[PDB]
Amino acid sequence: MREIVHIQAGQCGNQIGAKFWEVISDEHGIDPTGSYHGDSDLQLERINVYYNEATGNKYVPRAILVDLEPGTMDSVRSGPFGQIFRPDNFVFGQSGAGNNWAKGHYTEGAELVDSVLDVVRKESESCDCLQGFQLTHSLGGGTGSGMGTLLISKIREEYPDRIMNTFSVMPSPKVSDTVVEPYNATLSVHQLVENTDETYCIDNEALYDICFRTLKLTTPTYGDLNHLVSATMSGVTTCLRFPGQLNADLRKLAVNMVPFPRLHFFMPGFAPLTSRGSQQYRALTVPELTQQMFDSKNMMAACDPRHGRYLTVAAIFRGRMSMKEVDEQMLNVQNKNSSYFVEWIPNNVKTAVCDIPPRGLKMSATFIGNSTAIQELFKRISEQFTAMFRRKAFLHWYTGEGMDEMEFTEAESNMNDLVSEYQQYQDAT
Amino acid sequence: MREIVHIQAGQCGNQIGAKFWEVISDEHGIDPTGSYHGDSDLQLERINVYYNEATGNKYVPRAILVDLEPGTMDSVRSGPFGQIFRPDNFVFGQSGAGNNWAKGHYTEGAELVDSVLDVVRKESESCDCLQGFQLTHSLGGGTGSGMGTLLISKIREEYPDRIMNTFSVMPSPKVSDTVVEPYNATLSVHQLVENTDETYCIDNEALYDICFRTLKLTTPTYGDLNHLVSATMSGVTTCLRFPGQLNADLRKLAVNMVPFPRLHFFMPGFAPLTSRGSQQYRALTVPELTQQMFDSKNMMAACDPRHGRYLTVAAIFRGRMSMKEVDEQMLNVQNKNSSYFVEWIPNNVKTAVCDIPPRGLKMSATFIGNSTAIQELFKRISEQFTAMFRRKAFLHWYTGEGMDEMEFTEAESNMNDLVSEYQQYQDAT
Amino acid sequence: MRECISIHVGQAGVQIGNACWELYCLEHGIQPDGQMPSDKTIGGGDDSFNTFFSETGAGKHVPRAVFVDLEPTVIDEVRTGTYRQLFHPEQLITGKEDAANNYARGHYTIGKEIIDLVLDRIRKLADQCTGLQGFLVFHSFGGGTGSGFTSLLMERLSVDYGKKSKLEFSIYPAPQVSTAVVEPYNSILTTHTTLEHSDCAFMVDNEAIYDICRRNLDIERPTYTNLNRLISQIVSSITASLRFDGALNVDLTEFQTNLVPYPRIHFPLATYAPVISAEKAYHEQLSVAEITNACFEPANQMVKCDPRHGKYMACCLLYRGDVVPKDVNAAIATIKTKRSIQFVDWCPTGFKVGINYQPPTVVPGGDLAKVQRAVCMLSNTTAIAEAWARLDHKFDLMYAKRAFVHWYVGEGMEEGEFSEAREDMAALEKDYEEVGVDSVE
Ligand SMILES: CC(=O)O[C@H]1C(=O)[C@@]2(C)[C@H]([C@H](OC(=O)c3ccccc3)[C@]3(O)C[C@H](OC(=O)[C@H](O)[C@@H](NC(=O)c4ccccc4)c4ccccc4)C(C)=C1C3(C)C)[C@]1(OC(C)=O)CO[C@@H]1C[C@@H]2O
Ligand SMILES: CC(=O)O[C@H]1C(=O)[C@@]2(C)[C@H]([C@H](OC(=O)c3ccccc3)[C@]3(O)C[C@H](OC(=O)[C@H](O)[C@@H](NC(=O)c4ccccc4)c4ccccc4)C(C)=C1C3(C)C)[C@]1(OC(C)=O)CO[C@@H]1C[C@@H]2O
Ligand SMILES: Nc1nc2c(ncn2[C@@H]2O[C@H](COP(=O)(O)OP(=O)(O)OP(=O)(O)O)[C@@H](O)[C@H]2O)c(=O)[nH]1
Ligand SMILES: Nc1nc2c(ncn2[C@@H]2O[C@H](COP(=O)(O)OP(=O)(O)O)[C@@H](O)[C@H]2O)c(=O)[nH]1
Ligand SMILES: Nc1nc2c(ncn2[C@@H]2O[C@H](COP(=O)(O)OP(=O)(O)O)[C@@H](O)[C@H]2O)c(=O)[nH]1
Ligand SMILES: [Mg+2]
Repeated sequence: MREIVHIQAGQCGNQIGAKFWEVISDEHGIDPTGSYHGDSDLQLERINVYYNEATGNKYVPRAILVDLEPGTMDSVRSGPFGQIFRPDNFVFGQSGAGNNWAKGHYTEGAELVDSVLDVVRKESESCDCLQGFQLTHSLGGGTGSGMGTLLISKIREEYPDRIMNTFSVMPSPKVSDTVVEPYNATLSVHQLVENTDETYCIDNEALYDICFRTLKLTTPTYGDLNHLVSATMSGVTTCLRFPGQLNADLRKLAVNMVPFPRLHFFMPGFAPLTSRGSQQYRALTVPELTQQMFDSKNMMAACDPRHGRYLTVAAIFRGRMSMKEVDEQMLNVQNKNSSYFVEWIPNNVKTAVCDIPPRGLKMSATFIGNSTAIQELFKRISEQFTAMFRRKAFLHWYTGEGMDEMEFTEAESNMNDLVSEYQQYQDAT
Repeated sequence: MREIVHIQAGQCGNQIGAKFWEVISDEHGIDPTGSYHGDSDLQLERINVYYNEATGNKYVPRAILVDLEPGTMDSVRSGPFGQIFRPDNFVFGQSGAGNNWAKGHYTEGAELVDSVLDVVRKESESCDCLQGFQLTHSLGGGTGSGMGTLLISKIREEYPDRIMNTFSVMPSPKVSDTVVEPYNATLSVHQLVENTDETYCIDNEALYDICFRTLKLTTPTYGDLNHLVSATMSGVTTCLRFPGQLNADLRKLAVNMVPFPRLHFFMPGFAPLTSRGSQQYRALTVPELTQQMFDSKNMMAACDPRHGRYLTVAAIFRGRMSMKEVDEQMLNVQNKNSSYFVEWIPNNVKTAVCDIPPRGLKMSATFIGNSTAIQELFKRISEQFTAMFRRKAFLHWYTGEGMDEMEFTEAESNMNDLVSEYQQYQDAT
Repeated sequence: MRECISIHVGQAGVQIGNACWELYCLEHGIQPDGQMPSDKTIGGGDDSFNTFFSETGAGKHVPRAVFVDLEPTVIDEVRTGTYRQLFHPEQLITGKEDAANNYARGHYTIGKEIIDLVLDRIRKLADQCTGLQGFLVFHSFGGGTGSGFTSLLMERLSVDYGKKSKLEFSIYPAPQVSTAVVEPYNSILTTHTTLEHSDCAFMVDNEAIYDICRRNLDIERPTYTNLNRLISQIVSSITASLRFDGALNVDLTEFQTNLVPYPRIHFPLATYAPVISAEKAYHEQLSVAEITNACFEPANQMVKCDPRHGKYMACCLLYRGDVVPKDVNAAIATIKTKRSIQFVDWCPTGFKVGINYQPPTVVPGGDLAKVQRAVCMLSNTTAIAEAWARLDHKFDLMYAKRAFVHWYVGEGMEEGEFSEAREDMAALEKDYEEVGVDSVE
């Protein structure tokens, strides 16, 4: 019951999920080969949320790996965790995406999506009672953006009532490593609006900032930033897999995170984050963890909450903890900072408490915020977009691939309308 | 006195009876070899109802095994209970039946029935005072349907006043495992009308439903479903073999179960059915057993009694029980559910009470119902029949074997007339 | 036989019942494997296990209770846990997805799929009863199953049965502490069946219990497990005079006759006086006189409320243990004396006492000590309107902008239903404004 299909898409999608199924595969004591080597029978009661048991107690995930380039697949196969996936789930083309949206959504994506939805139906027809899906992908890539939004817009036609959420990486102007990532991000924000139930917006600068300031790292790679992100994605569905005192599925969050439809862009947050060495000097508690979660410097989205108001938040704690301290800390926050909350919603916070912490510490927590300050993201992109597009730069690589202008102007307007949706719900009483 | 000749016919017939003479052979403490190893002299007073005592206290049943295929016979011989039968009673041909009615009733059945009625007269000429016969067979097979109804229609010419009853398995549309089972079932319903004294209609879906819901089994085979059915067939003739407080032969049921001739199609029911583990959580009592015998989910016929009215029922209890609780429970039922009974019959229920429960528990019971809701069976077949026959599909394998069309149209009309016999006796005051 | 039915709905409703059915196991001397031990060659339905325990043959006690959830997960804590063979297997009914804090899902979409299987469990327990007393629904206002399903059930229980008492043990939403943000949506919609179909709805909330644990009891850090042992002593005393001897016994129906003035004024809060920590249990004077005064304390309330803000309408003293009545009548007369305690002017004769001989049990690993006497005071007061004013205002805020409406409409209810259940609760709060006021001539 309550299975989750994992569709990691693109290059970025595969890197995160590579590290994602290295965490989950530790949560449940899965061997690299696929056998089970746990001790506690909590690890197995709800293993089936992610893993198909196969013949002779091997555990094959329900993940589908999609790419338009053979490379990432060959890396994953040849690595520590190649053994863990089913080889019919490594679905990939040959001709690269171009870091071009048109090329992954119309030309070379449509060719492949038939051979992938046929793998979605291998997974969906085997489940007892499916709950949801998930992309892991990148707004700013070819396959992450384009092919991802082709997969999504073809699942709503098949499975129109399952919680489909994305962990999408969004561009930041301070750190650019692709010239047309405004073009590629604009045309996919357009698709995520109408098609998705929850969207966890993650940036790059926000992850260095955690590494530098909080964790006291020296030299971060993609390897390190997605290792964080995977500890968030584990937290989301903890109460789906572990027993808790308050439970919270995918659907439970969705329901009371999202005031209006369409405003389904969340800001995660993790706590605790210490350096090694500076762990014997923080006392690890619930007021300690709450103060980090309401800190700006522990947002994995490169914004400051202080430039708006949280509509709603959720607080997912993992550990042997109290309920008074939880119910109090979550109270003392929305009193002391009552101008940082939307006031037409009483009790902006939802708490959930699991019983099972991560496999090195006690008392973690995970903050998921629906803040109005996320329009700071959508405007920084729609300024770069409108500065290139007024010249019509880089246009022939897009009109060459089946698109035209009128897909742009509408997609620019769909991004600029929801800036005026966070804006309405920040102010006006 | 009051002997019963057992004619298990076909493949299905042999499987049930294999398991049937594993129960009876436990009721009377018969060794696999055929010696007696009981302790109570109740087991021997009426052993002769089923068993010929042979030379030197071995006990050979009065069963005749008929087949058109050597296989089932070789299985039974080579099994645990091969020793128990007399080897002159394993009567079988070589050429298979085809799951064809014509092939078992005219061509290859008629050839063999001479060598079988000569075995019927070995058994019938040895009995003190014969009571009855019994087929165990399958409406939907070649030998169960065809050869069975050839044996029946040739016994009424010899023994025209013995209670001949069948435990016939009837097809269900939810579970099909033969394409022309409408053809094979239609042409044998035709013979069971005019020739039989009681007919215990049993289905497949009704037996999974007992396994899944009530018994809490996992993975049923034919082995498991007929193990149930044999616990019904033991119950029928309990008071014929054991002493009781109310007695009840084959003839006693027949007489006050059957308002009109021709309406001799009964719905069995057994109680109790618990899983192991869920036995220390039911209190085992007469109101406990009564509620199982009238619940729809404990019918071995895939119907709901609520789609009609019981004409008559019989309630055959086996155990050290009271008579007030029996006489009351059977009263409180036909008061509270007075619209579920035909009202032109007072006291729709006949009780019989034996003294001897099965060899694991106290206080079993057996429900045998003459419900009007059995036309749900005859119509679901006469819809499949009339959908194939309008094309004349699969016709040359039947007209090839000595039949013709006019045997079909009449046999379809004999089934469709008795739908209008259960219909008349449901409604109309 | 004075038999009664527990129904435990949703996560909160199940997890209370663990703490209920832990207790009765100790009350009647029953092992978690349903067995009375060998030192009970005394009278069993004379100790009257037979209101909560159908005695299976061969000395085995299984409740008359049904554990219902739309989610598989909660009850699976009861399978195993330690209660894995206390319960009948067929009275632990699981769905596959919960209502997910959505009333429309618990009442229309998901709830209907298991509602007939649950009503059929009721009949299997209803037909085993001789002298059925009524039902005890446990839930929380502000779940999906606790609100949506309970609303669906209480409709069906009113139609099939009618005549019997149907008690509720709700958890009311707390004014500051809340964990769902649509918590007020699910409370307005459960208003409908709570006033109409229930015969007596109790309300508790978590903050008023946090106070008692921390202050009277010196527990640093309560969890749900700690609060529900407290809840269970209130219910254990309610239903104790059905099932033990005492002078002035009180059936389930003698509450309603003595507690409830008018049709829909049936929301009495409970208290419980001897909430005392082990150390503070010496340095006691825990007489009848002190424990009667402690009931009338605005701090010892189970609801975030202050009876100094309204008038009592009835009270109802249910005592257990080493009790001499004249001590009680002399403690009543003190209560009538004080003018800080406002009864209404149409009550005159204050309230109903009831005594029972069976002393409570100390729950092992539990939070209380060993007390000799114990008192719930079920008591109608006009101060529970204040709990409502603090929650209508949260509903009226969110529904002013039609916030979470799109989830609810797309699940099997209307926009129109919010406007009816808001009027419905506004009329209750108008009844308590008009029931507090005396008439003059
Ligand atoms: C001696 C000791 O206690 O070591 C700790 C440790 O020093 C700390 C610093 C860890 C450590 O984490 C990091 O340095 C880090 C690296 C990349 C990305 C994110 C963090 C640790 O590496 C991570 C590791 O985490 C776990 O085991 C969790 O279960 C976690 N797992 C993974 O991310 C993972 C790591 C390696 C291999 C496989 C999985 C998790 C979190 C959320 C959801 C699922 C799993 C722990 C407790 C530690 C070390 C090992 C030093 C911390 O992180 C986490 C997520 O627990 C960083 O701040 C916390 C506080 C811990 O005390
Ligand atoms: C502790 C206790 O009471 O155990 C029971 C038991 O648990 C139950 C569950 C039994 C049990 O049956 C099965 O588990 C089963 C498995 C596969 C297929 C069919 C049945 C039992 O095995 C079977 C067994 O039946 C008998 O012994 C009868 O004499 C029965 N005999 C056989 O069919 C038989 C089985 C194995 C070998 C040889 C013969 C019988 C019933 C009616 C008429 C004549 C005979 C019984 C009562 C039990 C066990 C032992 C657990 C039940 O079955 C029967 C036929 O009685 C299943 O539902 C009933 C209700 C019983 O209470
Ligand atoms: N006393 C007590 N109260 C609880 C407990 N769990 C939750 N509550 C409260 O009851 C409400 C929640 O009911 P839920 O468990 O959320 O829901 P449900 O009715 O079981 O169904 P879902 O919404 O589908 O999970 C909240 O407002 C809580 O404050 C518990 O263990 N004990
Ligand atoms: N978080 C994250 N983003 C990545 C990673 N690799 C690429 N990206 C992002 O993905 C986009 C480029 O798409 P890419 O994955 O190269 O497309 P490909 O042709 O399908 O490999 C950019 O917006 C990058 O920031 C990664 O490892 N982690
Ligand atoms: N109940 C039951 N039905 C059976 C069994 N085996 C075959 N059948 C039924 O019998 C029909 C096939 O006839 P069969 O017995 O194979 O004829 P054969 O050629 O004489 O063996 C189908 O309708 C089946 O449902 C059995 O073991 N039990
Ligand atoms: Mg729940």
